[PDB]
Amino acid sequence: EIGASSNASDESMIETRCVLNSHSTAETTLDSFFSRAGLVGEIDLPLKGTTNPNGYANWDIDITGYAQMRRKVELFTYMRFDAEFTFVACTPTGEVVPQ
Amino acid sequence: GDRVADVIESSIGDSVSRALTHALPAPTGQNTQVSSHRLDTGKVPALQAAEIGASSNASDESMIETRCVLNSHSTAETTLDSFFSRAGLVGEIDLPLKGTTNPNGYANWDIDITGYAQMRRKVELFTYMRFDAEFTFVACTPTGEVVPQLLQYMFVPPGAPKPDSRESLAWQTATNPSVFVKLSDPPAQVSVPFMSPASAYQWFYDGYPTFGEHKQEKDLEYGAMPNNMMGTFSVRTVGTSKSKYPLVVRIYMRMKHVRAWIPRPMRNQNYLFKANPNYAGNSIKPTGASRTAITTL
Amino acid sequence: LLQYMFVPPGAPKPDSRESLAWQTATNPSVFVKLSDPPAQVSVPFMSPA
Amino acid sequence: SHENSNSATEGSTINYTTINYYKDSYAATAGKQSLKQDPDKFANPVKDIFTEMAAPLK
Amino acid sequence: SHENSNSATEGSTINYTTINYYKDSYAATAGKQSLKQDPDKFANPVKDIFTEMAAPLK
Amino acid sequence: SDRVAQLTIGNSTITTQEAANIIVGYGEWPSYCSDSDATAVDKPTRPDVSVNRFYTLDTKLWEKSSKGWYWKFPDVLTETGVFGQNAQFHYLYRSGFCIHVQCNASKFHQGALLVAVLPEYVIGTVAGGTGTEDTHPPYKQTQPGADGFELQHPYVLDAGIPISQLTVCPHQWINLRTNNCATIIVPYINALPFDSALNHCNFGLLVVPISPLDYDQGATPVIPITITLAPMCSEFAGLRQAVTQ
Amino acid sequence: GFPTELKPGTNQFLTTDDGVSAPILPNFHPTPCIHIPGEVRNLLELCQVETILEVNNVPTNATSLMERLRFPVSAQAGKGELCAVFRADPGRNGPWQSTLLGQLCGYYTQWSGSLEVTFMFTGSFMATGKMLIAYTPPGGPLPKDRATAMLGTHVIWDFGLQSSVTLVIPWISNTHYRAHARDGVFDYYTTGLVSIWYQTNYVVPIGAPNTAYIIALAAAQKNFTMKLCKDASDILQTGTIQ
Amino acid sequence: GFPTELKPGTNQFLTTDDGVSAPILPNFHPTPCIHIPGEVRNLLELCQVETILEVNNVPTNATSLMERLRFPVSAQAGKGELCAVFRADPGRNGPWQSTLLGQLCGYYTQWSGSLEVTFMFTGSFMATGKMLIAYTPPGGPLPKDRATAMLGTHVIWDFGLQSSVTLVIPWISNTHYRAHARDGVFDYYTTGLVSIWYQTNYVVPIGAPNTAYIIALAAAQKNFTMKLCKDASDILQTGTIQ
Amino acid sequence: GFPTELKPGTNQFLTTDDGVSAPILPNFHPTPCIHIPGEVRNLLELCQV
Amino acid sequence: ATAMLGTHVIWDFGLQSSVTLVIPWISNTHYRAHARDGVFDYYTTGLV
Ligand SMILES: Nc1ncnc2c1ncn2[C@@H]1O[C@H](COP(=O)(O)O)[C@@H](O)[C@H]1O
Ligand SMILES: CCCCCCCCCCCCC/C=C\[C@H](O)[C@H](N)CO
Ligand SMILES: CCCCCCCCCCCCC/C=C\[C@H](O)[C@H](N)CO
Ligand SMILES: [Cl-]
Ligand SMILES: [Cl-]
Ligand SMILES: [K+]
Ligand SMILES: [K+]
Ligand SMILES: [K+]
Ligand SMILES: [K+]
Ligand SMILES: [K+]
Ligand code: NA
Repeated sequence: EIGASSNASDESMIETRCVLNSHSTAETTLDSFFSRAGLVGEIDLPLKGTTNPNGYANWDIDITGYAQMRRKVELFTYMRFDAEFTFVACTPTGEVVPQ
Repeated sequence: GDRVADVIESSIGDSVSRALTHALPAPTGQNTQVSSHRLDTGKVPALQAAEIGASSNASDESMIETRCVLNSHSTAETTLDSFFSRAGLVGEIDLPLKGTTNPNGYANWDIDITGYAQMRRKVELFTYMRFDAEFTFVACTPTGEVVPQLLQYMFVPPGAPKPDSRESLAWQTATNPSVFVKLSDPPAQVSVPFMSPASAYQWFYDGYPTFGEHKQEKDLEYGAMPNNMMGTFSVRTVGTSKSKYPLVVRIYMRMKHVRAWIPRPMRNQNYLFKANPNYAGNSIKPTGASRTAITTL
Repeated sequence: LLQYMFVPPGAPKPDSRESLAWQTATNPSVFVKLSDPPAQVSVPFMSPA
Repeated sequence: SHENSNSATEGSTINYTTINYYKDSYAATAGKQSLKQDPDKFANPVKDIFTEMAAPLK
Repeated sequence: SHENSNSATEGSTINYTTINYYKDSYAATAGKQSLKQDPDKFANPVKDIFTEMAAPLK
Repeated sequence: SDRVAQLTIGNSTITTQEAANIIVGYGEWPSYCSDSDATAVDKPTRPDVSVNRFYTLDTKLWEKSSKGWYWKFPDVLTETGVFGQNAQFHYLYRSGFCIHVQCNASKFHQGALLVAVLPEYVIGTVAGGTGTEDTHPPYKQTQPGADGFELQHPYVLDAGIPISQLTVCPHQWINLRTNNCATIIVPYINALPFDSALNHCNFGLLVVPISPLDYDQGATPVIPITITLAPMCSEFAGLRQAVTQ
Repeated sequence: GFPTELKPGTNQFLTTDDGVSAPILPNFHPTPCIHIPGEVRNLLELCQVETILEVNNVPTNATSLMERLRFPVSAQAGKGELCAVFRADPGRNGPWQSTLLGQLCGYYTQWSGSLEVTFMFTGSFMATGKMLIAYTPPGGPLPKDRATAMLGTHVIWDFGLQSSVTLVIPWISNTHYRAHARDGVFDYYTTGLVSIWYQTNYVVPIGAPNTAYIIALAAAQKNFTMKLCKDASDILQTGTIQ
Repeated sequence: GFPTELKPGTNQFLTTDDGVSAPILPNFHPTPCIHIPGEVRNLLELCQVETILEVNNVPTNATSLMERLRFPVSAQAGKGELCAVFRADPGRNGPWQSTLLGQLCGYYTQWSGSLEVTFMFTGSFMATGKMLIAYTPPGGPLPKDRATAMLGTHVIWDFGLQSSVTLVIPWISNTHYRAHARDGVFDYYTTGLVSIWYQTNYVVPIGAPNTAYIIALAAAQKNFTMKLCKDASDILQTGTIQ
Repeated sequence: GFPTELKPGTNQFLTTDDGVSAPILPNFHPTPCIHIPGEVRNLLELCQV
Repeated sequence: ATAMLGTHVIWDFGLQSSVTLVIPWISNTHYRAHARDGVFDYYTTGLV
């Protein structure tokens, strides 16, 4: 009811041996968890199309369109960071053209 | 507190592994010392007792009259890293167009390097091995041609969602590591750490992964070591429409920073299945060449 | 795309474009495209003499 | 440099000499191993060692 | 080097170790963070702390 | 003075007057698990004398045509004495072993047995003979218990590897004109500090005649091979109800 | 120019590569960072915070979802009856998925450490009782009776002023780390089972409810760590998000 | 940017190149390495361990394969008869292929060093005998009689309490290293021949077997080294491994 | 990555270029060099004969 | 197999013609009275 988590430890609940734990906590830092590139936007530039048949496109920067990335950042209320953006372009078949 | 004598004087709990041998530096082959004739009783280097379990301790010097030879021949090429840090083929993945297997433009490969005999026979010389690795991915069409096609490779650890289509949401890859590369680029290459939950990978596990009755139907699980199961390697052509070209991805692995324990007899019968030592009972062959008589060459 | 492999005396010489020997788990091989610059490597003095 | 001790060989009784450009040590080259050997571990693991000159069983 | 203090983490109570080739620090790598933790902030934010041995409510 | 020996551990003593020294596997003696290698946090139980003692488990008859046998450790002991009970009540186990294989004959008999210890001795099958069927060995062949199991194809150790190279493992020979026993001490071998005594056999013991047994009509024809072994430095953890598998 | 030679890996885009990229706004300085309460530095900080464990993960209709958050106890027949059971595997499908620990766990391939479940009794002040909570390490099948359960790690809980009790699920593993357990060969990594039994009985006087509920809160101990960062098993979207 | 100029070799993938590659899991720390017995550091450690030499490499039917592991001796006519012969070339097809030394040897193009073969007599205690084991350096044809064999390096073995004897095949070569010998011009690298003769006779009293076997164990001396790492002559697979 | 810019000459193979190339056999040590009579160091030595 | 669970000696015939089996004092009481069939079997030493 107090609102705190239990303070009981292994040592006080059972007879324990000595264990020298050298398991690292490094991979659970915020940079470790978040500094992995994920998809946050897709932009189509078709030829004969309903959407962008004019050869250009405007995308309002909002990364909440993809669930994997979104769920991760929404674990926190406020976040401050720098970012590295990578743009992967190709035809719809995954082809590379001299464009 | 301890008061009865047997408790005070006991060795229960000694954590120090008493070792009878130790390593010496040996950068070159041993030299030969000058020796002469010995006409003696009592001294008998040539006579051994193999029953003991040790190899003969007799040397050149004691069996013939030798000269002095300063041997500077190096032992460097026989280190574990020298022997193993050479990239070899460990996997092939097909991505055909009109096909029976992967006609959907993606493929999932369970990471297991026991599908190719050259590499397999080498690592199976030891029971446990711990190492880091460099993986290289060589992609092309079946004719060895290079085409302007973009691919995505993703490492899917156990528990992460395996993609089920070229358009799976899993390709968002927000946490798993993925490599995006063109066939026109040089082969992709990355470094991989030692990932087992155990201190080493083990090519042999004499046991079962779970408790229970080990009835005939769950006998395919004998020898299965989850500690060696690192996950899946997934590849896809990056598009919403089928690729215009059939592809092949060959995976090469180069081990580095290697440690190995418990050497064992080397495989002498053809391999038949991945991670399982079955051999063809009807075709058991000798380890090597044979001859007609023991008194003839 | 081509594969060049050095086969020392005693190693199995490939007998086809699909020979198992191309697994090259120990021999040194070079994988290179014709479109790339010429492949180039250093070789040591290898004679038993 | 100032990297992580990620290598599969961290804590090895033989020291290596490698090259690296990343923060993770397992990304490093194989380098040069140290040339120590212990044949006896496999070739002569007897409790009471016997000499070359003696009769092994007495 | 002699760059600008542009990083999103300038003024952080934990120091990072990064690589950069540009005059703007935010261009730098993620580097290595410092390994400090404060579980109590979330797991035990009580005004009057109680021991492990005691009865929490007395 | 190397031919004579006494092995005393627990309430058991073994003597031999035709020994050939003692092999200590991989050059190291069994030891308890250190606080740095350990990972499980409960205080272990180390029963000592009640479990680290010699148990004589089986006798096989060496015949002029025998192919050889194998036993799996700790499987051979999981149902015997206080050791067995501990192995059943605890999830975790670890220990070394002193193995003493006995076989005597006469100064007129002859033959030689290879006695070796092979870690992670995974058994293979003949794959339907043709090698097209991916069969697997049954539980009774992988964990044969105290009775052990006879090798079908000794030349390849029923696993596609050459018995000619088995000497790369800790071993001794029982060559009748020379000795009547083999003694091998084995430390705990595994890639984990502790493991299940039930699900995993750390090594196998192989006793294989390489030079066939022989003698003239009239000499005692029954030549037994008896297996005696003692756990060393046994430790158990992860206590719950007893389980046999 | 200076002689260079390109190596494999050239031109590839590895999503986890920690490189340097050209900055788009030269000489740009960000808004200063004021003080904001609640900064977190490591996910492990969150894993030590207890969240509600849905031991009662059976009701599925929208109107009864809240019932998953608590399970009951009531007067019995004094035969040491079973109250509830659940697997202790934190990253396996089941009760733990309701916890933040379980969810965070989903972003890591391997974990290691002790766990703890604190049970809070929410019956009336006049209700008394003693329960036996047991943890059965790997290999032990679901205990058939209290006598069998009692042979493993356990706590005998007495209801009183202190509403709660903590059961520690100590790290007892053969390996230093466990991968996520699931049916099949990966059951090799199972943590074991937790079972709750009536030690005596739930007793109440005239005038007090015959049934009460227990709420379970779970978290990790300070020796808990995770490794091999991966994507979670769930992707919370069906079609494109608009 | 900094002026560079690409050189030949650019973009190639050399399988033996010892380079640096981007790490896929940043800040990942591996499971600690506990102590495991039997660590090996150099293949040469293994080459010094004796394994069984199949001098009797003639039987080929599955049921007789075990007979290759030993060869016999029995009472003769006292004419210094020949017991067995074999080439001493360790990396050549023949008896040595049964040994671990021979197999390891297959991964190297060149070798250098002395070898040793230890013969263990497994007859009965009452059997006695003297054998002459000879090593004939290059150029000497297979000895026709014991008198010719006797002119080379040899050991005269007396059966007794010490069951075994060691024949050292000293390194006697024109070159510092030998490549693997085989029929043809590479016979230039042949090591020579080993032949075993009856020096006196196998003698036994009434009541003991007239035939007994000898087991041969072979390994390398401490001056042995190998160089020029290569793939083995055998590839143990026929079709794809499934 | 570190900012570079390719210059003319890039990718060319000049037969007399004295460069560095990847070694094919790591940790390989050659057969020692014994003493051999008649070593020559400069062609000019021969021009005087 | 059952006998083997108690105190024992494994004897090997050879030059030393004899072997000694020690029957160690393992009793609940400091002294035993003479054992015989009946309640005095309480003082029995055991079996060889
Ligand atoms: N097993 C071996 N292999 C190669 N060289 C060795 C070996 N043992 C000893 N040496 C060399 O011989 C010297 C030691 O000779 P010793 O003191 O008689 O053991 C050292 O300087 C080593 O370089
Ligand atoms: C030359 C092209 C450079 C591309 C420039 C990309 C700038 C992106 C800035 C990162 C902004 C972080 C995301 C911010 C807000 C969220 O997406 C949503 N608005 C939340 O409502
Ligand atoms: C971006 C793609 C990266 C590719 C990731 C590759 C990870 C491979 C880890 C190396 C694992 C070593 C082999 C382990 C076990 C054996 O193959 C078999 N399971 C033995 O049963
Ligand atoms: Cl789990
Ligand atoms: Cl050869
Ligand atoms: K610590
Ligand atoms: K030397
Ligand atoms: K960049
Ligand atoms: K690279
Ligand atoms: K070059
Ligand atoms: Na000797």
